[PDB]
Amino acid sequence: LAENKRLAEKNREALRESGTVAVNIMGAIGSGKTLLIERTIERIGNEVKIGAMLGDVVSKADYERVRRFGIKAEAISTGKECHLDAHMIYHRLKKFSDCDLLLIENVGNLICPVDFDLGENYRVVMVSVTEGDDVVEKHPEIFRVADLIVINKVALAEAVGADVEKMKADAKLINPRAKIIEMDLKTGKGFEEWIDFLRGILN
Amino acid sequence: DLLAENKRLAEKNREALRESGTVAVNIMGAIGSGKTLLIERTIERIGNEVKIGAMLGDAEAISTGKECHLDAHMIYHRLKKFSDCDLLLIENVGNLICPVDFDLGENYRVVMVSVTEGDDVVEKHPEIFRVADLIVINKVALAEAVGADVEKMKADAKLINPRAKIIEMDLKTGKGFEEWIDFLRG
Ligand SMILES: [Cl-]
Repeated sequence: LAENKRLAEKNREALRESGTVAVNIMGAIGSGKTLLIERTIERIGNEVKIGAMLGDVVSKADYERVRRFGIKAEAISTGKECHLDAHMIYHRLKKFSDCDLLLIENVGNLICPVDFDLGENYRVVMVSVTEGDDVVEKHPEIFRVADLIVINKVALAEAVGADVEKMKADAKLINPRAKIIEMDLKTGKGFEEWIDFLRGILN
Repeated sequence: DLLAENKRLAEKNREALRESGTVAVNIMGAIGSGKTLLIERTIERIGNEVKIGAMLGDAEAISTGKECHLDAHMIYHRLKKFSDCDLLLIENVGNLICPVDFDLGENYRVVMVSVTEGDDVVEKHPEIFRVADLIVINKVALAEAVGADVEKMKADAKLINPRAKIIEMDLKTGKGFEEWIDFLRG
């Protein structure tokens, strides 16, 4: 962790020098990190210069979709690690020095990323209701580090037997300071709130 | 899933171990929990009655490379060397988080925690303490001199992991070090 902390500080300073705001977006595979990133690019990509670093394996169609908006994007090679670390992006940040907002998609995992500072400005932790409504209480460590917690695909809550209000309450008990958004991209629920949070951090 | 390959090598590991009669122990705990010391004093005690192989994530050292945990693949390469061992003692990285997801193919899981890590270390790390078969609270004799509520640690562990066995241990006094043997023995 010592070498990570060192590179993490360098990533943070470099991000400060360029005025780029970086968001470490964590969550299990299927939590919907990629779609949220695309939808974001689609909504404010014209007003705001966005970079994307994708640390989950992304399909070809999704790579086309993100790159289609002329947005700078790239797969992060994570090799054998169950999480990103400051070293993985240390040499990549320069290519993104011209972005106002750098969206960093972490590995699909709710455990390993806890202890790794990437040098980011904000941490988001995404969870889908399809993961079970005890997923927050099962993973206190990761939910504690979040500045914003996204409970996702809520319009499927009933269908899957998941209790959204319990997920919200467990999140708040574990992390009293974090903003919490209940989100369903299909129905647009929570999206404006998400965008508003991004505008807040860029201004 | 992303652990698909780890699961594959874990089964393969779980086979080689069984067919060789070798029993493996995943030993987890913080960077100072005292895993190395327990292993030494384990070999010093019953290292004459049974053959003990040792792999250090922190007898041979395992290079974890860029990872924060051991994975089944690191074990798999070196398993042949220990096919003629009664007991295999695997010392995982000094880390209470990463090792949670990673089956190594082992028979038993132990998590060691020093009282010098705080009396809420247990409650802060439910995920790992939940996979333990045995939990070792170590250096207990320093609990008072450091202001750590040992009874709290236990309650937290029992809440999170009822079926797990718990031992209070201090090697400066060989406290609990004997029931640790009673455990291995079985
Ligand atoms: Cl790793």
